[PDB]
Amino acid sequence: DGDSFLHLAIIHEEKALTMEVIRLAFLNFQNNLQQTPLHLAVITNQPEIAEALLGAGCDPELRDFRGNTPLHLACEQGCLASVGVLTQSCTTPHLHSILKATNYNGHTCLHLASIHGYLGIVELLVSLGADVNAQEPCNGRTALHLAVDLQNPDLVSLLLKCGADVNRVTYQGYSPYQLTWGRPSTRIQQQLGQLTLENLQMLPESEDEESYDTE
Amino acid sequence: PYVEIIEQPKQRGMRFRYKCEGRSAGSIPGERSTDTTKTHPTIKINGYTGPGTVRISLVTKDPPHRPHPHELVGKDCRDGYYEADLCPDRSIHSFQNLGIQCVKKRDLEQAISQRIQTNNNPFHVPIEEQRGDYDLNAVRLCFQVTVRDPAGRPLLLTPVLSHPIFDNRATAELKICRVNRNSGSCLGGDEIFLLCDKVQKEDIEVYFTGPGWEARGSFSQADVHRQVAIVFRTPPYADPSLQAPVRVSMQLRRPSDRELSEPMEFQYLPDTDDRHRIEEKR
Amino acid sequence: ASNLKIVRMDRTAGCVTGGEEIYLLCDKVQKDDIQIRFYEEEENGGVWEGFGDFSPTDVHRQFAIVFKTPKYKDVNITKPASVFVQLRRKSDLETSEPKPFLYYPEIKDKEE
Repeated sequence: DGDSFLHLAIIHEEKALTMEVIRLAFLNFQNNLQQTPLHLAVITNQPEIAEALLGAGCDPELRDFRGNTPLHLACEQGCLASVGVLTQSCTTPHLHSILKATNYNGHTCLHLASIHGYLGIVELLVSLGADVNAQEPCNGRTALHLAVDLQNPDLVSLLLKCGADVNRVTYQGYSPYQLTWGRPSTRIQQQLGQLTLENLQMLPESEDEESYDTE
Repeated sequence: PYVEIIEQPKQRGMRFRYKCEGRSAGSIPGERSTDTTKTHPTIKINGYTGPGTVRISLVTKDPPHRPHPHELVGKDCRDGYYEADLCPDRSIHSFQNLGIQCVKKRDLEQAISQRIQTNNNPFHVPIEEQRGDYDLNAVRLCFQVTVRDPAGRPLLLTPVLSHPIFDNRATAELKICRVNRNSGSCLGGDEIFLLCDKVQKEDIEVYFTGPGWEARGSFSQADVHRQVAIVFRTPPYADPSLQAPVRVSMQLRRPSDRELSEPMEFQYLPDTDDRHRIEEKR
Repeated sequence: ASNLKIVRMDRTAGCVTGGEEIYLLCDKVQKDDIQIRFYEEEENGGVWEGFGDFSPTDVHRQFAIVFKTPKYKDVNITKPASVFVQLRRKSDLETSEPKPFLYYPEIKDKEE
């Protein structure tokens, strides 16, 4: 923990103490976990401290040992307040910016919020410019593929009204609907079957000792 | 104005039997059937509700869906298929009774005779589109639903095919070869790649047994990669506030026969230090 | 028959030090005619080439490979670097489509 003149102050809920006001290039490094003070603001769930971005905190990577930016942390923890504060910070409108940033697992802020069913964070994100159809690198799943895997019906109807392409496949060439087979939720295979392309609905049938989807 | 199967039948597990022995005793289970909970082949009509009929015949697995020599048996069944009135009060129609009676190749030339006799050919294919290659290993149920025209004509809806249902193979040896992960959070949700010998995707699962505990790994039939690998997520352990790691058993389980592979140790753990990117005890 | 595609990878990121194991699902491959090639375009036009350490016995039933990431061209970079990974047949040198992989530094690697 290569703590800075703020971690301790941060971890410890303090006033100006945990908010030294200055106002070699004033900055805040990160511990052995690669956490910048701002990450602690989110983890610790104290928006105000984050509210005080002050010197543009880590504007490029600003990541952790898992590859998360503060906003990523806010989205998997589910703190609406932080998503709210960490969003005004005029940097995300840039290129590559957070709304498109991914941790070492290729997860977007949208992905993390979908994984934990935070329907409200998912909505705010897409509203601010997140690609509801962004794909994750392991298998190319979109948040809609994950909602089906997570068997979250509330989540899937919400990705539908946000623009999620019911079609669009995985590296294995499967639509979110093709992932319902073998799972419980009839409600999920009902709100997707209809929408999904006719030939993106059934599963491959033992073809030529392999059986690929083709894409 | 269409029929959609809401509950496909269980594919693997059921053994096609012959008439000589007897009729049967058990019917085609639904896809979502567990060794304790029962379900059945269920359909649902759209844009319509009221009087009508439903015909259910057998047909091949392969594209040229020719009638099949096997003959559904049980109630409301005759000549080889099923046919009964449609309850007018509901739009969902389940079949709690249906049996696949198989024909002996020595008399398969007779079964097909009758098929065209009673002209039981849902997709009506020509007599030249009825070759001699009959995959007696499988079959598919065909749903011929009939109703009324918005006027008066008896509207015959499009025949909907179910997932092929297969016969008795047994016997294979479930073997887990490699597992990229044998440890994860007690809150479950960990993705695990498991390499195994050949398995069938409609008849396989990852059975996590403990002392007085038992759960299943979460994954879709599509997560079974070419019969030799399975990508799934771990179920939550009994104790979600675990303070000390706990070893648990993890194995392959074939539902149709309860067969289980050799157990592989799996160690649940608490979220302790990871659950908050480490903080306590600074 | 044996097309070349990377279907699913249990990890798409790794430390520059290499040695980290990774499970990879794919279309039919022959165990003795396949490799996993890591690579990145360079300033001078050439490419950094790195390979996954595995033996034919690691190729599971023709559709999977348990392998170990190679060491990155520079294990002491301060910011992660994106490269590409891909399969390649030895017999004809055809490759699967270039897939993004992220090598990250190790703030906790050696000395204390």
